Amino acid sequence: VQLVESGGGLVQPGGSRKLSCSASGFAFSSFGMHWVRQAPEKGLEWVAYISSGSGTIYYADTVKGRFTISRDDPKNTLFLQMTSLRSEDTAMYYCVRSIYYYGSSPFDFWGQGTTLTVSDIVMTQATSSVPVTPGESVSISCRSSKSLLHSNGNTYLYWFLQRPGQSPQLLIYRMSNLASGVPDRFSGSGSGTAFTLTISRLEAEDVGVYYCMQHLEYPLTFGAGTKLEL
Amino acid sequence: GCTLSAEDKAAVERSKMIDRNLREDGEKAAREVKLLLLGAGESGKNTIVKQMKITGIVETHFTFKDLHFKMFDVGAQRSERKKWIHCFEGVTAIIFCVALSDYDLVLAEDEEMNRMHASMKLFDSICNNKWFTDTSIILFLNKKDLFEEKIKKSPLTICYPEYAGSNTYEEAAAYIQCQFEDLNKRKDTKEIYTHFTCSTDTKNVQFVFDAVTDVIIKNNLKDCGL
Amino acid sequence: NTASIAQARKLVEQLKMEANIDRIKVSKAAADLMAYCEAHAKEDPLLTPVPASENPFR
Amino acid sequence: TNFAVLMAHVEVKHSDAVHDLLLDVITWVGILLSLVCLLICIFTFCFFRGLQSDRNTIHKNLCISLFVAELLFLIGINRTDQPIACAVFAALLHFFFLAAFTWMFLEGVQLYIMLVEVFESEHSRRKYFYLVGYGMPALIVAVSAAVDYRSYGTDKVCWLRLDTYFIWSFIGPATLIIMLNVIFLGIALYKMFHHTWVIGAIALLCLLGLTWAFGLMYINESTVIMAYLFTIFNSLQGMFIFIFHCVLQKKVRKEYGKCLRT
Amino acid sequence: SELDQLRQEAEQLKNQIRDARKACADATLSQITNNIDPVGRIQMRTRRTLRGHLAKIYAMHWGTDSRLLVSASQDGKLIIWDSYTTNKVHAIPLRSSWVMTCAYAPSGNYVACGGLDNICSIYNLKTREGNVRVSRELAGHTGYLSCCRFLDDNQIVTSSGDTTCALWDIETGQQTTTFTGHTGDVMSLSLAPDTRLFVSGACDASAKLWDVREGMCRQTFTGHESDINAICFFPNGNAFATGSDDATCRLFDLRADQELMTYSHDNIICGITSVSFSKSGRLLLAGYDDFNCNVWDALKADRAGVLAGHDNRVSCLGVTDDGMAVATGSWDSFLKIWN
Repeated sequence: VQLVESGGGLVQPGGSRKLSCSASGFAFSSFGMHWVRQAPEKGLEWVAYISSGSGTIYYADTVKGRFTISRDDPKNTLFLQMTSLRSEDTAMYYCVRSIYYYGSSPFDFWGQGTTLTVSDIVMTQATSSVPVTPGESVSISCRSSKSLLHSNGNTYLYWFLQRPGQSPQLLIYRMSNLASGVPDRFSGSGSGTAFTLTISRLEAEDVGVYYCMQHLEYPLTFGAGTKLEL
Repeated sequence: GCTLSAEDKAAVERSKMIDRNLREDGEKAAREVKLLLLGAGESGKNTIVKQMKITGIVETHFTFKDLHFKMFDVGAQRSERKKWIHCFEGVTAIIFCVALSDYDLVLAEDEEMNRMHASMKLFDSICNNKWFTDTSIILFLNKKDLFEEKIKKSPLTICYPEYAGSNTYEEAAAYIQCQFEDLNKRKDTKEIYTHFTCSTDTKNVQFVFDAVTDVIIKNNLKDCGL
Repeated sequence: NTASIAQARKLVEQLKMEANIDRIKVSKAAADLMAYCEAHAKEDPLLTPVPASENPFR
Repeated sequence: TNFAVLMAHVEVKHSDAVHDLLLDVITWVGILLSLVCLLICIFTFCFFRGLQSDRNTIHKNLCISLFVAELLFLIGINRTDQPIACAVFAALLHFFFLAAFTWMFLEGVQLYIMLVEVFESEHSRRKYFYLVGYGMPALIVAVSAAVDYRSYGTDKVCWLRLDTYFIWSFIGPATLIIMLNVIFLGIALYKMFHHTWVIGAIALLCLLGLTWAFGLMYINESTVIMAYLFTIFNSLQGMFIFIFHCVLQKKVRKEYGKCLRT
Repeated sequence: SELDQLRQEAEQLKNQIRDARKACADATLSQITNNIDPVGRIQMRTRRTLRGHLAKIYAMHWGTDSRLLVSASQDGKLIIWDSYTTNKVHAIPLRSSWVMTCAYAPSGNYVACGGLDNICSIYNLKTREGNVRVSRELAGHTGYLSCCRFLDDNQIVTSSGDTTCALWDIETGQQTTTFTGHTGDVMSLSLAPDTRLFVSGACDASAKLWDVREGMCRQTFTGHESDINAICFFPNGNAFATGSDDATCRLFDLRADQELMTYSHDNIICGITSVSFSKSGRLLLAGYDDFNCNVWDALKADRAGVLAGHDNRVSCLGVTDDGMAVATGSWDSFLKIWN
């Protein structure tokens, strides 16, 4: 499993450019794909979503008419096309896979991303920084502007981490479950619009930024993310 | 889907696309021609498969005259036949291979019970079973050369103590052919072909091709009245 | 020969293993079955079906 | 007013007897002998899931067209008083009867593709059947309406008009479809005699209802017998095809007994 | 000398076993539970109907979470369904089309397929690269495989038509225990909810009970007039049920060694292709050749609810872990769910 992205750079407002993602190590055509972006100094925000069979496409609010997503199955490749840019659109981009069937764990693996430079329900994050010590227990919390419990028992909240110089890595999907390659000290829970994540026995390479996300209904919305620094 | 979650839509999409693939596969899996092969041991089944160029079940496939033929050779099994044959009721035809030379050799302690007795018992068991009251049967007859070179020096009545004919090849061949083709109990539905093999018989599968064509016409010319 | 002796020995071993068994009465088994069915009855949906609010197939 | 008006080009249709009563009564009572068995027919050719093939499709579609054209004839005969309303009836009757002919021709083709094209086709061909069957009548009625409009609605019973050569929009196909159904039955009966009885050909006679030819020959009087044949055969076509393709076959009987009573 | 003594000992042991079997059967179940109120009629009805199969259905098995299914057919397909929304979860192609059994691991990780090619193939679900791939092809049998079941992620039980049974380890590939002692072809085996015992039936009017780690057969079971096609196991582990081909289903005990109950009706002169129990053990569910499934009172054998709706023979049926639904798979390509 390897997702290598290319095509970023620095452009002046207007113009056009195409960001490509090359997949290697997995069945390309059973997964749906997303594109997300991160601010040069702040959090994350959803951009676009394409699905299996080129049937459905969703965009966000500030993107229509400008962006075009597509997939080329035989060469196992994903394309985003961008035109008429502005200085508000400088960020860095990530291509994420997800497969929807009963029991699945979407947003499983994230790419490295590429830098691009140019010359409703909302998430509230409680804090911007909390000091820590190697050996005490810590908690973080965020809140959603509307309830996220659907009618089928699902509670669409996703908890993500980002360590320095790295790419994001899944930690919790649907409010209660652990992703792959994560120790069982991590935990999380929630209620009616108040959601909490718990880490016990802190360690090194466990300091950085934390984010929470919803997926009850498009478009997808992030928050500001808290920080544990040591 | 106004009442669907944001993620059940992809579930429905997945299920629909798998249904499309199943339907296409099961539509393309009804155009190849089935055949079920049988014959007693050492009766030339190896010769039959070798001439025409085609453990448990052993399947084999070949392509001729724009048709893909699929022969199920099932001689490697020694289990009871009441269980693994009813899954074979959809086949066009049953190939049955036997040899005319083994008219004397004894396969057991009973000298009267030669190999032909076992072959005809198998034939009678196959014809008069439930799952094949609409199935054409193709009878390959083998080993004519050794048959002539044997009957030049040995009689026939050793296994037929009611025969009253000439001891040359032609009368023996006609007698054996009628003796095989006279066990059918319903000639209003089934039919029994016969063809005499030879080492250069490149027409070894042309006979099967013709029999299958005629079977299909019989079906299409009966399901529409006429 | 030795095939008959081997078959007889195998049959003897099998019958000796089958004979020396502390068998129980069928009435006790039947009582166990009926007790398990009764003491677990109120959890079986396909005997007293679930109201459509909690029944997940409806 | 009788059934023969659909196709009789009898420009000098006259009489000196009780003709009209007998002819028209045969027409009406024959239609009323239909519209009863055809309903149960269209029910069976639409309900039993285990019968769905190409032939069942064609039978069902031609039967529904037959029924709707029958009832449209039974209702819209006596609407000649409205000067600007029975042209609509003429157009609708034209379209429905021509659809019936095209589905019968497709029935013949299907017979061919069973008794010569022995094996299964490479791909399903339902779309072509629907397209041709409901597109030939549509194109023909559209062109006929484009060429002229008055021809719809007559002086006695509103249908196509015999005073000018426009009846050639219904006579034409009535020739070019029988001319091929005869060939198709010839081939099928040829293979019934060479690659391998009479009741089967009689049954195939009621779908490809060749009996319509009993209308094309009514030159003038001293041909009342052939018009009697026209009425007595054609007005019972639905009931005849019911007998020949709903009860006589043991397959449909067994399927109906198994599934309908469930 | 030795042969005569062995024959005499075998005859004496057989006489003792017959005497014990005769003495143990003091009374039948139907004579004891005459005071138990009937379940009445069970007007079960269809809730869903799964489509997409084309040839007959040979096998279906539930999962541990009471939600997903698996089923195998002639066309070459092994399909994992979502019962609630009647959706595909997985589709699996095969190489041998003549399958006769299915297995589905209690951890939701592995499935198994087997049949008329002598090999038991094991498939891994929870992969990473996104396809249910092939891991192990257990070989070592000489006849068609009848049924296979999982013990845990690394232990499996198989039976074929050679009078043999096998306990196998996936990791190494080498057979660990062979069970012999049958005369005719073996058609089925059920597990136990402790993975220490199992029972099999053979095409010789007999069924035997075996220990799982020792390698021996501890019990033998007789009483039928012809071969046994399907067998399953009572959840508490003190009885089991078998289905013959002489129009009679039977309930034995793994501790009393005697024919205990029989189910058969005069109007039924066909075979029993599959038998299953339910969660509480109060219904016996039987698939017949008269094209419809019956629902016997599994403790009085005096009545039967009926499930119809198939145009052909019934070949398999299953019951959920929690007891919520029952599923029937038949020869008409349709698989149905009752609640």
